[PDB]
Amino acid sequence: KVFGRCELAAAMKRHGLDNYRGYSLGNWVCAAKFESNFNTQATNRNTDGSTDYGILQINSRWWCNDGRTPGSRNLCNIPCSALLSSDITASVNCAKKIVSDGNGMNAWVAWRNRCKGTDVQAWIRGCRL
Ligand SMILES: [Cl-]
Ligand SMILES: [Mn+2]
Ligand SMILES: [Mn+2]
Repeated sequence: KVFGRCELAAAMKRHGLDNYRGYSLGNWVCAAKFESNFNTQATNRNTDGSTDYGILQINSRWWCNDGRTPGSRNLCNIPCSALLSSDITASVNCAKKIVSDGNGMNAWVAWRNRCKGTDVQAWIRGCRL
């Protein structure tokens, strides 16, 4: 599923991401925009042989099992394919673990490089929330 901006904002709010670990909703929308272009089916292979999955591009070395990443830790205890669903619940639940891991949202390279320090409230402007 390719989400609209306000549609995703609303879904992320329903799932408890607004101000989760101090990160306002706009941060999460911005991260999703630049990680996946709001597409739940996005996948991208990394140089280390791992793959990133879904709307928040969650990595198979640490967080999910894709059956082809040796030494995967699977810390979210899910198949990576579950992160490609039109229902964002699994992605959100796993993202909550990731952002709690010590480095906050810096775990998402696109967030650090494209969202951090910007007017992230713009990403939810105009939305009925
Ligand atoms: Cl933080
Ligand atoms: Mn990425
Ligand atoms: Mn990545």
